[PDB]
Amino acid sequence: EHAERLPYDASKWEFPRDRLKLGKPLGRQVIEADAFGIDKTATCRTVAVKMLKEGATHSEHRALMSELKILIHIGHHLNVVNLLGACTKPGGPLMVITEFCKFGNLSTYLRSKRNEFVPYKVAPEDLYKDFLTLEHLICYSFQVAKGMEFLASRKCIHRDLAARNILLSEKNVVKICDFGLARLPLKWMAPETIFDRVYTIQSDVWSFGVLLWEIFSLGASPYPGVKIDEEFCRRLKEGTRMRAPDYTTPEMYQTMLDCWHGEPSQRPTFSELVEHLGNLLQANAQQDRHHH
Ligand SMILES: COc1cc(Nc2ncnc(-c3cccnc3Nc3ccccc3)n2)cc(OC)c1OC
Repeated sequence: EHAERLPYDASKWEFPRDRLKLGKPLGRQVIEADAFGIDKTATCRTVAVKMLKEGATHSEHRALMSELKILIHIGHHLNVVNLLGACTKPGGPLMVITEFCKFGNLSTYLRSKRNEFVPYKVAPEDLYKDFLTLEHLICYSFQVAKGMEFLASRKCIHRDLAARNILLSEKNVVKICDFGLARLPLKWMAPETIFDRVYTIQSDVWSFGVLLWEIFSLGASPYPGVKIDEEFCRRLKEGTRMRAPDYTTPEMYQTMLDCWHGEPSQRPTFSELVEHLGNLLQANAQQDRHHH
């Protein structure tokens, strides 16, 4: 522990405070902001900033610094919300700067497309402008799997993998968020975790399965109308699983069931999920041949 005390390479991460223009809050305290020359992708770009509340306790200060160090340790990957810089030197508050995902969380976004989805578009395709398709959904799944494969390879156990924690950027790029931290979460927890309290990469795979259900239900709430009590936990341990979501393919539902294997060691690995989802994305394209 005590990650906040790890060596910090200022030459690589320190960012000038006045090269940052704070904007409106995104949550709490995360703030949207404009950065000037933080990377070689453009002169100006929007970013997300986690700022240490003023009058914060020493403990809270250590927590935020620890988060920064953990982000640095983990490293970069296209499918995770990446660290861009930090303001740690005297003269102002501690700030951690990350990439900004313009479209918010995936669950909310998918729910907004309930009446704007078709498995495959048909010509004239303009009748389905901006609609989601099976390709989009499988692609989102594929991306998160790749992001988790990377996190798992860095020995990072997410613990709260859910659609609400997947953010959408431009060009349908999705990123996993809240992975370097210090309602009804039980609906995403593996049986061993509910009863034994220990999180592992394998319990993250179980959560990934629920996330897939969320994606192919277009943002629906897991276990529709079910009371999440002891009876639920008991039935889950016994083998009860959700039925297929409305927009799933047969292969995707089986993959959901595979991720929900009662035995942790029998669930697929994220690397296996990456290979499989990639294969399904490729096979789905083979179904859309009007323009071949
Ligand atoms: C549509 O507008 C929204 C945009 C975002 N984007 C975003 N982009 C980057 N990082 C975070 C982010 C959000 C919450 C917590 N952390 C982060 N990123 C972060 C991680 C580590 C260190 C600092 C920031 N969020 C999130 C929203 O809500 C989820 C949201 O709806 C209001």
